[PDB]
Parts: sequence; C-alpha cells; structure tokens
Amino acid sequence: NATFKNKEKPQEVRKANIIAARSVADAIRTSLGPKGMDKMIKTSRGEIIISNDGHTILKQMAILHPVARMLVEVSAAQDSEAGDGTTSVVILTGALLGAAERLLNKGIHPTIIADSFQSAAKRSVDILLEMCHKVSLSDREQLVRAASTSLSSKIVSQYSSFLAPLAVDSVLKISDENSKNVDLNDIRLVKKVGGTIDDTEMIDGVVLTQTAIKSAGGPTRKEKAKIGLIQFQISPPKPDTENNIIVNDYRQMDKILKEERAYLLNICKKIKKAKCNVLLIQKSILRDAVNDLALHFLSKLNIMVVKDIEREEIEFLSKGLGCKPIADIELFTEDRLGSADLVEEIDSDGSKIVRVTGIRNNNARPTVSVVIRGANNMIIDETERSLHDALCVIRCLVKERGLIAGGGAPEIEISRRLSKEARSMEGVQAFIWQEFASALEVIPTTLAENAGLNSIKVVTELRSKHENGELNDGISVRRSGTTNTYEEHILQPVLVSTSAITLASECVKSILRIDDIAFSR
Amino acid sequence: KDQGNKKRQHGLEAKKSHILAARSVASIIKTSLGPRGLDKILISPDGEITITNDGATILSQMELDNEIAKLLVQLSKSQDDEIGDGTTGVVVLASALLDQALELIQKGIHPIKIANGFDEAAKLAISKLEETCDDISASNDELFRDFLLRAAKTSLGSKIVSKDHDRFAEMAVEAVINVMDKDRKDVDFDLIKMQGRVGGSISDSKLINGVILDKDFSHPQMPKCVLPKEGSDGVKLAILTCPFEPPKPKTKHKLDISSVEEYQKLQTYEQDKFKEMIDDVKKAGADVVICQWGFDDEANHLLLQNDLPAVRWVGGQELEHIAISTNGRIVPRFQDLSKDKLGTCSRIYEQEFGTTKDRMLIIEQSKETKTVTCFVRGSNKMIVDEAERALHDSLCVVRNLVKDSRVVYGGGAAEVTMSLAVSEEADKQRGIDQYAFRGFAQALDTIPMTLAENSGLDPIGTLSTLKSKQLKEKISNIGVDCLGYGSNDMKELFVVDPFIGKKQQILLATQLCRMILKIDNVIISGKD
Amino acid sequence: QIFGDQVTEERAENARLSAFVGAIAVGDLVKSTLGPKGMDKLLQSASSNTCMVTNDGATILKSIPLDNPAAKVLVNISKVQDDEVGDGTTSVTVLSAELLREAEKLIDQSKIHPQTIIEGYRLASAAALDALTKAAVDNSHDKTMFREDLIHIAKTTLSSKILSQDKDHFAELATNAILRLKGSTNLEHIQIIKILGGKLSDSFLDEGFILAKKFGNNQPKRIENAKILIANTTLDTDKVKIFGTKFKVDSTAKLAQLEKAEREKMKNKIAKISKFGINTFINRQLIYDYPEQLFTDLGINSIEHADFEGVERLALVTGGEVVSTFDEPSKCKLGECDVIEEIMLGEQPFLKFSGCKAGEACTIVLRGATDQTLDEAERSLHDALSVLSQTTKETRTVLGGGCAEMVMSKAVDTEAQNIDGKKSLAVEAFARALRQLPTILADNAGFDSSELVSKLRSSIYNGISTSGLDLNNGTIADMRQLGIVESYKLKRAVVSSASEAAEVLLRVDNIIRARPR
Repeated sequence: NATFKNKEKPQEVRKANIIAARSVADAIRTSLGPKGMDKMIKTSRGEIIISNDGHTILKQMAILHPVARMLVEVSAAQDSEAGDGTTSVVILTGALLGAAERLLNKGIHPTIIADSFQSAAKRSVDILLEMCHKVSLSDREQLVRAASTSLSSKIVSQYSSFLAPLAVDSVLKISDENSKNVDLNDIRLVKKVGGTIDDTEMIDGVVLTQTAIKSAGGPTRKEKAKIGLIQFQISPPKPDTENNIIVNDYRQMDKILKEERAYLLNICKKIKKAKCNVLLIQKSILRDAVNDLALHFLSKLNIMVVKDIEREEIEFLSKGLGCKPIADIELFTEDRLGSADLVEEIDSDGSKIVRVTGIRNNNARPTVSVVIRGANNMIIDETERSLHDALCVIRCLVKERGLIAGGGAPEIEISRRLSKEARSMEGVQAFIWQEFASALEVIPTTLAENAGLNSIKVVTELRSKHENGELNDGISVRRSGTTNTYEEHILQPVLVSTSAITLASECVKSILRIDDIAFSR
Repeated sequence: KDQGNKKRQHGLEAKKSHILAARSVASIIKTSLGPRGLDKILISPDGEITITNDGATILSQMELDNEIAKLLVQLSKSQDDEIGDGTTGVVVLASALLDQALELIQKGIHPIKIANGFDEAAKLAISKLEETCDDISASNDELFRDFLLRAAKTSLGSKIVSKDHDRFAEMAVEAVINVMDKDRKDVDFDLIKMQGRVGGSISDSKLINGVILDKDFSHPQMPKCVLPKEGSDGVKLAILTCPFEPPKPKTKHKLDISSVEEYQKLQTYEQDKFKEMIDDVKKAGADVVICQWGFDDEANHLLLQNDLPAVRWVGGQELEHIAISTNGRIVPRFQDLSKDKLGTCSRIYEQEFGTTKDRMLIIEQSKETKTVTCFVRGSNKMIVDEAERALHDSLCVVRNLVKDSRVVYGGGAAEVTMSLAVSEEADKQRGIDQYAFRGFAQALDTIPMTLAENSGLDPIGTLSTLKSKQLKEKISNIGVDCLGYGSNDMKELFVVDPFIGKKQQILLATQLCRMILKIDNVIISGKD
Repeated sequence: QIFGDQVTEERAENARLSAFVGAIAVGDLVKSTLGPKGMDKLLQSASSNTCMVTNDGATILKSIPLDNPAAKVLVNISKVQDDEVGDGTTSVTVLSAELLREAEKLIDQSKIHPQTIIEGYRLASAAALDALTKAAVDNSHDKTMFREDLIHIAKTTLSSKILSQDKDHFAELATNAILRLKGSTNLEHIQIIKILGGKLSDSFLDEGFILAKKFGNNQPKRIENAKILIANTTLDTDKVKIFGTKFKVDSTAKLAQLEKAEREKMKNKIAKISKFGINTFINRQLIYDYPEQLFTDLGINSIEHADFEGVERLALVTGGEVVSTFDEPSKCKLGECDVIEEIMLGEQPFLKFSGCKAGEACTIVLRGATDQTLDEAERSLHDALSVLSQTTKETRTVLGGGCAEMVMSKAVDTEAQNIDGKKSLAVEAFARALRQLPTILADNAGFDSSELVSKLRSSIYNGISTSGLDLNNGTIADMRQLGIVESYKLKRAVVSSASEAAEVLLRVDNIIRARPR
C-alpha cells in the first residue's frame, strides 16, 4: 500500500542508538551468572583489571555513548535498591530494545511501545507476587539460611556460621516494622587488620575509625561522656600566607609562648563551659589538628580527646549520633552534643579501636557500626563485600516481604502467563504482550548458555516442568541441569526481580524517548 | 611599489565594473525603501543584533574595501546632516543614473557628457517642480501645524510608537520653535540633546527646555529641590572647569598622617582652604555648584550646611549645553567667577520617571532658550533607539517646512511628474542632450517603480497608471501607495514632502553620480 | 567584503532559507517535546561527560549554541513569552515554527514580498482571537464568594499604607471599581480625582467620568444629549512665533488682518464641526471669543484644556476616537454622553459626564490633607486594583483538548470566505498552521494524525461540535464530558506571541551572517 513516508528519519537515528545499546548488552551477556565469562578491560591509565561482575565492568567501561550510559545508571540503581542483579537487568533491557526493533518495523510509534511496557511491567510484578512465598521478619531461621547461601559464593564458607546471624541480628534491630526502604549506609562495616574471622563484635550503638591520644595525658577512657563533632582544629595561629617564628631574646620566647598557650586555653575554657567530655576533631594533614599544648590543657580539664577523625566519617557520625557539625568554637555548645554512658578504647589484638554505647537520643536511632577483623588484608576485604551482599538480600526482604525461587523460574512462568493473557487484549498493544513475554526469556536462556548446558534444550525443559508445578524448578549449575532450586538452597528475593523489571521498563523508556541528539555547550 | 596584490583598471574594465559594483550595493536597500520596506538583521562587530529598516543605519555599519561603494558612504554622512531622509532614496536614485549611464557608455557617449547631461537635466526638473509646487502657510495656519503633527506620524506609522505617536508629534513642534528663529530658518542638531534610557513606556517621555544632566546630588542629605532663595532673580548656577581641591604644589605632595594629632591638622587645613573658595560662590550668589571633577568628603559637609547642593563629574560637552540654555558663561578659574557669568534658570528639581531607580533631575527655564534636550523612553532598547532616530528625522522635516513654504506631494507623485516633464523637454532640446534627458527621465522612474515593487504591485503597470492620470485628466500629484490607504491621489490624503528637501535629494544624487563618472581610475595597494 | 571579522551578508534566497529551514530545524528540536507524552532529547557537550537529558523546551533552545543568525532572533522572541508569562514557551516556539512552515509554502509558491502576507496574518489573528472570546467560559462562578475574597485581600494591601486609616470604606470602593466594570480592567477606565481640604474616609465613588476646569465663559452649565468630538487646534492667537519672518506691509493692522484671514480659513473647519451633527466640541488648546461666539450660534459647546491623556480615557468609555485633523465631514467615530453637568468640589470647578454610550467605568474622588496624602493614595490604590484584577483575567478558561485550536481554524476559514484576492492564500495558510497543532499532538502521542484530525475537522466544521482530542482512547471524544479545559490567557498569549514572532521574521528580507564565536 501507500503509507506515511517519513522523509526525515529521526527514528533511524534512534535505531542506530538501539543497536549501539544492544552491543553493550551482548558484552555483558557473557558475564551473566556465576559461571559467566570474564571480561578484560584495559584502562587509559594502563591498569589491567578483570572480573565477571557487571557493576564493575560497566563502571570501568568508560562508555562515551550517551544512550548506553543509561545502563550504567540502572546498574547503579540496581545495586542501590536490590543490591544484586545488575548483570541481568542490563540483559533484560537489551531484549526489550531488540523486541522494539520488530515493533518499529511494523509501523508502531515508540510512545505506545513505551506506554505498553508500563502496563507490562505492572502486570509482571503482580503475577510475581501471586507466586511469591510470603515470609516475615519475625522468623530468624529463614533469614540465616538466606544469608548463608549468599556467603557460600565466596572463599569464606565454613566460617560463615557466625557471619550469618551477624547480618540478620543487625537488620532486625534497625528494621522495626513497616519501615519500607532501609539504607544500608547506616550499617558501617569496619575493617581492621589482625584477629580472626570468628572474632566479631556488633556494638549496635556506634563504632569509630580512630584510636585515642598517644601523647602525654590521654585519658583513653571516659564515663558519662558527651560526644560532639568538631570540624575546626585547635592550633596556634597559622595563616595560609608566609609566616616565620624568630626568637632572638628571652623576652621574645615568653611572648610567643604566652600568646599560644592563652589562645589554646581560651578555646579549652569554652569547651568546659559546655560540659563536653569527648571531642572529635576533623583530620587535617595540612596544619596541626590539636597542638600538644592543647592536649595537656584538655587533660587537666578532664576532657577526652579523639583527633584525626576521617573526613569520610564526618557525614556518617553526624547522622547516627544525632549530633550537628560545629564549624567554630563560638557556635560550639552543649545542644549539639550526644549522650554516652561509657566511652572506652578496646583492643582485641593490636587494633586499639574506640567504641561508644547508649546514645540515648530520640532523634538518633539505632545506627549500627559492625567491626570486621581478619589476619590477611584479603580477608577483611572479601568478607566486607560478602556481608554487604548479604545485607542487600536482607534489605530486599525488609522493604518487600516474600521470596521466590531463583534460576530463571519466574521468567518462564510469567512469559507463559502473559502469552495466554495476551488474548484478553486487543489492537497494537496485544502484540506487544507477546513480544514482552518473549523478551523475559533472555535471562534464563543466557544462564543455560553461560553454564555450558544446551541453550534450546534447557529452556524447553523449563516450560515443560513449570506447567504442572509452580516455581518448583529452575536452572542450577550444581546439578548441571534443571532441578529444584528450593531444595538446592538457591533463593532470590522478590525485590530483586521486581526492581529488575521496574528499572528495565524505565530504562527502555528513557531510550526510546530520544528521537535525536545535538551538540549543546 | 608592491606590484603584487595590486589591481588597476583604467578606461576599459573600470567603466563597466564601477556601475556593477554600485548596483550590487544599492540593490541591498532597494527592498527597504519606503515605510512598507522590509527590515534587516544587523550584527555589530561586538556581537549585538539589531533590526531596522533605516538605510542610514545599514550603510553606516558597512565597513568595506570597495572603492566605488565608499562614495556611497561619504555622501551618506552629509545626507544625515543636511536632510536625513535622503538616505535610501538618493542612493537608489544615484544608482539609477549609473545604470542609465552604462547604457550610454556602450553607445559611445563620453562620460563627462553624461555628467553634464544629468546636471542640465536636473536644473530643468527643478524649474518644473517650482511651477507645480503648492504652498502650506497660504492655505491656513493650523493646517501647517496639522502637517507637523502628521509629519512624525508618517515616520512612526511603521513602528509600535504609532499608538502614542500623538505625544511625540507635539514634542517636535514645541522644540523647533524654541531653537530656531524665523530669520535664519535653521535647526542645529548640536543644540538639540538626544538622550534616552531603557525602561518605562513611550508615553512617559517629556520635553525639557534645558539640559538634563543626571546626578545623584552627591551627599544624600542635600535637598532634592533648589529654592529661589527669598525673591532672588531666577536660579544662579556655577560653571567651573577647574576641580575643587585644597591648594598643593607641583613638586612633592607626599602627605603622611602619623596619628590623630596630624589628622586634625590636615582636616582643619583643607577645611579652611575650602572656606576661601566657597566665598567666590557666595559673592557671586550661585545656588548650585556644578563642577567637572569629583568632590571630597569634607567638601560636601560645608556645602550641606550652607544649603548649596553639589554636582560633580560633569563632562565638557555637558557644560556647553548648560551655558546655552541658562545664558551663562564658561568660567575657567575660581578667581574669574562672577555673577554675570552664572547661568540663570527657573528652578532645579529631582523628578522620578516611572519605576526607574535612576531618579534623574530636570533644570527648567520657562523662557525661550537657544537649546533644548529631547528625552525619550521605551519598553525596549530598540524602541528607544528607533524613537530617537525617528524624532531626529521629524525635526529635520519641520526645519525644511519653515525654511521653504513651497512643498511637493511625495509617494511617487513627484518622481512621475519629474519624468513626464523632462521627457517632454527631451524632444524640445535636440542634439546629444536629447538622449541625455531621456536617460535621466528613465532613471527617475526607478523610485516610483521601486516603491511600486515595495508596495507589492506591478512596477510597470503602476508607473503607466500614474502617467495616465496626470495627463489625460489633468496635471496633479497622484502617487503610489506605500502604506495601505483608502485610495490613490496622495493630495487627498495630505501626504507632503518638503520642496527644498526633495531638491536637496536630487542634487546630491547628481553630485555623486558625476564624481563616480569623474573617476575612471582605481588603484589600491596590498595589506601588510 | 563588507562589515568585518568574518561577517558578510547572505544571499537573498539563502536568507529566507535560514529564516525558515534554519529556524524550523531549531523549532523541530522542541516540536516533539510538546505535550506530556512528547519526546525527549539528549544534550551533549565537548567534554561529553557533562551532558544531560531533559524535556524542557526552554532549556534545549538556550543551551544549544546556534550559529544561524536567524535562529538567534528566534531565541530572543521566545524570551518575550518567558518575561510576560513564563509558561507555554515551548508551544509558542512550535506554533511560531508552524507559521514559518506555511509562510515558506506561501513564498515559494509566490516569491512576492511577505509584508502583504503579514497583513493576512493580522486579519486572520483577529478572527482567531474572536473565536476564543465566543467560546470563553469562566471558573469565576460564585463571584459573591470572590467578592468576599476581593475585599479581604484589598484590606491586606492597604497595610503599611496611609490608606489604612479606614480599611472598610476603601476596600468597598475598590470592590465596586472592579466587579461593576464587567469588561476591561485597565486603569484607563478608572479616573482618580485628587483634591484638598477633606478627609480620606469622606471619599466617595461616582460612576460618571469626572473632569475639572469647567469649560467656556458664556456657555451653558448643562448639556443634554451630548455628542463628543475630539480635535486639536489653536483658535486663540494663531501664528505663535512671528519673530524673524520678513514683514512688508503698509501698516501694522495688516499683520492682524492676516491672522484674521488665517482664522477665516478655520471657519470652514468650524463649519465642518456643525456638519457632524454634534452639540459639543473638545479642544486641547484655548479658543478666542469670536470662534467661540460662532460655536454658540451653531449650537457648539467648546471644551478647553483637556490635554491628551485625559481625552483618550474619555474616548474609550464613550466609544469615540482621537483625531487632530478633519479629512471630510461625516466620516469619523464619535462618542456621546447623556448628561453633562458642571459641579464644584474642593473649591475647584469640575465637570460631570453621565450616560456614556455603552459606558462601563467609575471615578474615585479622594480627599487628602496635602499632596503627600493624595500622591501615595493613587499609587497604592493602583497596586491593589492590579492584583485584584489579575485573578479576573486568570482562572478564566476555554474548552481545550485541541477543540479551540480547530475552532479558530474554522473561524479563520470563515475569514478565508470573505477575503481579498491576494489575501486568500495568506489567511487560509494561517488556518493550516492552526490545524498542524493537533497533528503534532497526535504524532508525539503515538497515534495517526491524518485519521484523527480529518475526523476532528469534519466534525467541528459544521455544527453541534464540542469534540476535541482524546489521547487516552486514541479517538475523537467530547471534551466537556471529560472535563478538559485550558486557560484563555494562555490561548491569547500564544497566538499573540506567534503573531509577533511571524512579524519579526517575515519583515526581514535579507539576513547577514552573525559573527562566529
């Protein structure tokens, strides 16, 4: 026939960006699953790194293609919300872009294509909630088993017996009820050299990163303490311009000492008037943080001093402790302090780490800082990343209760149900429900390809078994075939599959809505 | 010298190139001729974008290396001073004489004969327009003012100003009467100060009888108005071209203040020197002190207690407009200050203009002065710039209407009358001048055809229509319609052009056309 | 080589291409972003890591550097919509580009000066604004509750102002000076009279338009069934400046005799005053007794020293116009008033006009104790009348959803019915650009524009048409049942800005290349 010719071709420019976006998904496709293939990336600086993690690949890939950069932001939101599945959410996006290529060949405008994915994503989640097995946070046996399976993918396995309740008990105290999203940044994992894996202390109140004063007069312990956060630094006057101290006479020596000791004491006097037992000084290597004369002055006033506080923890300690930052001593008062029953310095082996308990504040809530110890540096590192993934899986259960059987089980059944529910629709949208169901099968198909199993054979075995049973069968690399993932202890929380579909519909939308690009400076 | 990058054309390729060079430049402003002409987007070398249809602004912004097109720029400088409305019309008319001259050069006519042919033809066209022109003041006195009120309306009819145009029509009539006397019948542009600022509206523009000279009154405690001071004559102002400072030698200077003891000595020393110089103002009896240089802090303290407002940082040209309006004098030094040299005015006050925070000041007279200051405002920077140039052209038309009571009806009726008159006299004068007069009449047809093209009508069919109405019926003035009107016959619509203004346009067209023909040689060097 | 520093004048036809193809290409960038379902665009810089994505039309146009000098003018035109209102700037740029699409079709098919086509848009835009007025509805309903909200806000504005002495009386004056207008809220319909020797709380409101400085000496103090004429002339001591002109006469009496002859020619214009069938005349200057005596015999009443501003406010309430010349008798637009009464208040002579033709207006006479009380009362009152009247023009809406856009199309087609010979295509193309607005909304929504607009036009063409664009079901549905309405001020602003946008671009015959930076 004769239809709209579209002399100008803004869509053909978008189709070029789709092919460029699908090329990124093809590279990440080989990295899906624990058996996925590694990728070699050479940075411009010359560093040679390798890993199968899709979050680390897309971060160091340095994509200059603007549409393909959206896959990096989705992987960032995938790790920030669910914490797992950053590789599968990118592959699912490429399938919807590939299915949209067939829709554009039929003369379908991308607006309906993007709008139909909204109803397709909302329906796929509702179907997923029907098959999801509801679990509650009051059961501590299910949370330990869910965290133990996430720790079995790392070098540390037999020592996870004490690591599993650590992540469970830490969240149950901060979960309360109906809290929706719980930020894992409130959980601080402290890495210290020395000790062993079996040595761990929760210390739900808070934990600092620094030692105490090693000079003369350091209390190293305080009882009934008030902890402030001082961004200022107590030092004799040191202007940023050129300065020099020249003493040619005995009168000149006393003149410099009296001006410095009085300036330091006047700051110490204002601190005692506010009843400040413990002080946290921001670390500055440029100038002096706390002078040795100030250490002797604050020791006579019975004020505990902890200096050299890391600048990264200044934002964290201002939140969990419920205190406020102090720029100047003139604005430094008691109202910005905390409340602490006991502040002491406890050294397991060689660490000499300071812990504080009993914040006792209404605005400050149980912000927990966990200490992780180990012999080698590679221990506390991999342990921190392994427990971080365990906190992400538990975070999924707190915001959205229930779990599903992983291994591509929900992707097959939802694709079969949307194919049958597509008859209830009519018009252009009805054909999109069929292509949307076929696009959900790329995740289980890739898992069978990266594991060495036959692509076409394993996928048909899932459609055959999922007809009679419900969510009882999936792909497992341990049995090298299709088996029960619930008996094999493979458990994927529902929020991961929910966020992966939600971010995929939003990513493909932000792609197809771009009809052109122009240089803008 | 510098044979490379050097071009020369004499007697062969110059005569053909000079006509085509001026034709391409004049063809730019042909579409902009008339009130219906189309605007252009101009970009200054600094990056400012302006839009105007005025031929003077377009030609003035042109910086070009074309040797023939520079002659169009040299005449345009004299067109704004003499008339100002002969910008686009003369250049098109001068190029029309060049196109007819090129046709005569191909026939073997000597170029000086073409120059003398257009000169003798221009003299005959003046005598024909002198017989057919009409008088204004002989018709009525108020009808003369009606032409002045509608003179600015024609220039403002193509702009947004046409809504409030009745305000600027009265400002042009009252300004010319004051600065021009019926004896010399000349309006000096240097005696009319053109000043405008952005903001407000176009209806807030006021006509001031004297210099404005915006000032903040120095120290804020000084009063905003100047009183007559208990029956004194007018308001005496001081014009000082020398700064007000404590006396110091030319050698050392280097004044160091060690402590408060030396600070009080220098403060009382400079204050006592200020008391000697202020007495010359008190002996002369000047109410306000206007100086060319800034003032000190202690200088404003003594002027505040004496009720003597201070005005500092006044330009040299700004002081010239002060002595002309107030009938004052320029006093070089302080010892020569006298009451006879003080400018006398009615009063000095600070008048707030709209919502503008500048809060300028007004110095009035109430008596006829030798100079005025036109104050224009507008809601846009372009509207202010367009209203200043339109008012300038309106003041020049009034100058020609009073200088010569005889006028002609424009809009194409004048050029067609000139063509039919010269074409009839072309057959009466035999010889070589016969073709010189016919080519001159054909060049005069370019203006009404260009106006016919710029009006969206057939230039050939309309030109024959104006010639048919002025012959078969009777000899009169019926022009082409530049702006949409009721009908033809501009004489009925009261469209008037000054006879001395149109006479000055046709003389500058033939004057430049000769100078173009009088130069057959072009020599330019290279760029080092 | 002209101008300087890589600045030259572009070719004539290339100037129209830069003003059209160059401007439409810039307009097509934000054209796909019109509406909530519109497209998006990426904006990339040289560093490429600073880039961003946004759907804002004002952000895309201003951020992208435009080397086209015609495109720089389009950006400055879009700034008018941002400063005046600040909403719907994208729709203004799109509609301004659609007018360029039709203007390019009118030129290329003509190649005649566009200035005539500009006159075709001015006559077509007037018919488009008239269709928006006939279909204009209001959420202003329950004005009685709005009257209670107007009197409370007026008292809030009077705070910190010297008018705070009595809040109830002054807020009642402003209440009756707005709701009783039933028309234009401009301050030119409200005359402020400032007098001395009285109290602020003693001020009253008079619906009649009040002047001062009573007219005439022997003229009567009352005029019944008045016909108002506006003219500017000097009938008292003409030939203002005679100094400098050479005078050759036998006696000085010939100088005054010439002035009598100059005023004798004015008698013909005096006769033209009586030919208008008017009993009342208004002049800005004064009039001598002899031409005023001729006014008494002919039945003409002379009004002197009316200035101009105060005259223009009188011609609007009486339905007249201002003209300084007489072209021909019985051709003019005249105003009228039923009763003219000469009164006196504050020890000053005043004039009272009552019964104006279609008169809707009021006059507030304030009694102050000094000039400071009078000046601060007039400025603070206008600030209250401006804010309270701002809610009258806004919240007044029209039927939206593409309806009013097509209602203007058939209204311009009605203007295309009775039209001049060469102005038919210029007006008809304006209706084509109005029909491209629903075409773009259907393309960005992902639907078929040719099927919807053709069924939308044929339905709205003849009769009984409430229909508009329905983007939810992808068909033509009734907007009144769905409740889709859009502001009347938005419709008036976009059409007026697009009309002015076409004036700026079409009046430019040739475009000089801008200086590259």
